[PDB]
Amino acid sequence: LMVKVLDAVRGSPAINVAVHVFRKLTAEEEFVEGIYKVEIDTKSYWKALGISPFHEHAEVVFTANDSGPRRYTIAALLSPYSYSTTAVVT
Amino acid sequence: LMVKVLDAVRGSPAINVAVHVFRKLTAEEEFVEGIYKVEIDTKSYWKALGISPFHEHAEVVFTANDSGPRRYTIAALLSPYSYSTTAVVT
Amino acid sequence: LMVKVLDAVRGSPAINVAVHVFRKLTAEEEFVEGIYKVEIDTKSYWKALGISPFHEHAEVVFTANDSGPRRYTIAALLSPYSYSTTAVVT
Amino acid sequence: LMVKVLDAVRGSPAINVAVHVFRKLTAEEEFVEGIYKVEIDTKSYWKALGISPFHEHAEVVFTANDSGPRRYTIAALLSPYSYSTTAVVT
Amino acid sequence: LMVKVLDAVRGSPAINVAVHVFRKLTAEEEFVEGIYKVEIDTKSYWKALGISPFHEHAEVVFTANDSGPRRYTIAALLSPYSYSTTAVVT
Repeated sequence: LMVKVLDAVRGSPAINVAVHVFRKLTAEEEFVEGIYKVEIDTKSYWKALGISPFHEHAEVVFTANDSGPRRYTIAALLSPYSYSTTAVVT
Repeated sequence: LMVKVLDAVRGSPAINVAVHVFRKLTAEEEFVEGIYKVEIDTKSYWKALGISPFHEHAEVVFTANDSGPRRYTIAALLSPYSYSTTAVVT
Repeated sequence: LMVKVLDAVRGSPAINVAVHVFRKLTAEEEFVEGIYKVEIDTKSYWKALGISPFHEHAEVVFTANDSGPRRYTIAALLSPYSYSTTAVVT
Repeated sequence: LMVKVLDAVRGSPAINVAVHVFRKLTAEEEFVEGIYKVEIDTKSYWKALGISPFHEHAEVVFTANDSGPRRYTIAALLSPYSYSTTAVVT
Repeated sequence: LMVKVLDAVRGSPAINVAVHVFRKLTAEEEFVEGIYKVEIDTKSYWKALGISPFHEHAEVVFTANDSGPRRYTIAALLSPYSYSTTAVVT
């Protein structure tokens, strides 16, 4: 087994390399979850409350609101660049 | 078994390389979930509440609202570029 | 078994390479889920509530609303480019 | 087993290398979660409350609001660059 | 087993190298969680309250608000650069 990546270079590259090599309630086992992962504005209200929640005679009022002036500005995401010009002007 | 990627280079590339090589309630096993993953504005309200929730005589009022001025601006996502010009002007 | 990708280069390419090589309630096993995945504005209200939810005599009122001024602007998504011009003007 | 990455260089690259090599209520086992991970504005209200919460005769009022002027500005995220110009002007 | 990364260099690179090599209520075991991890503005209200919270006759009023003028400005995140110019002007 042999893996050769990017053996010879002559210049000014802009690279983003990832190599994985392998040989051989909520449960997880033997995994790889996040590589080069990007999250923006992620929400999660309830999760895995319990084995027996609100079992008998429960009065529940769940109310969720998401509003308001938000703003996101990104010029280059997971994007290598070379010999170029990247700008944000406001 | 042999894998050769991008052996020789002469210049200024802009690259995004990923290599995977293999030989051989909620449950997961032996997996790869997120590589180069991007998430924007992800919501999830209830998930995996429990084994016996609200089992007997439950009065529930679930209300969800999503409003409001939001804004997202992206100039290059997962897009390498070379010898170019990328700009955002407001 | 042999795999050759992009052996020789002379210039300034813009590339996005992925290589997978293999030899050999909710359940998952032996899989690859997300590579180069992009999600925007994903919602999910209820999921995998439980083994016996609301089993007897349940009064439920589920109400969901999604409104509001939202905006998304993207100039290049999963699109490498070279010797070019990419811009967003507002 | 042999892995060769970026053996020879002559210039001024901008690189982002990751190499993984392997040989062989909420539970986790034998995993790799976050490499090069980026999170912005992540929220989570309730999680893993307990084995038997609100078991009998519970009156609950859950209210969640998210508003307000927020702002995020990023010029290059997970994007190596070379021989270029990156700027943010306000 | 052999791993060779970046054997020879002649110039002024800007690199970000990570190498992992392996041979062989809430619970965790035998894992690697955060490498090169970045978090900005992360919130979490309740988590792992207890084995039997609010077991009998509980009156609960949960209210959460997030507002206010916040601002974040970043010029280069996880992005090595060389022979270039990175600036933020306000």
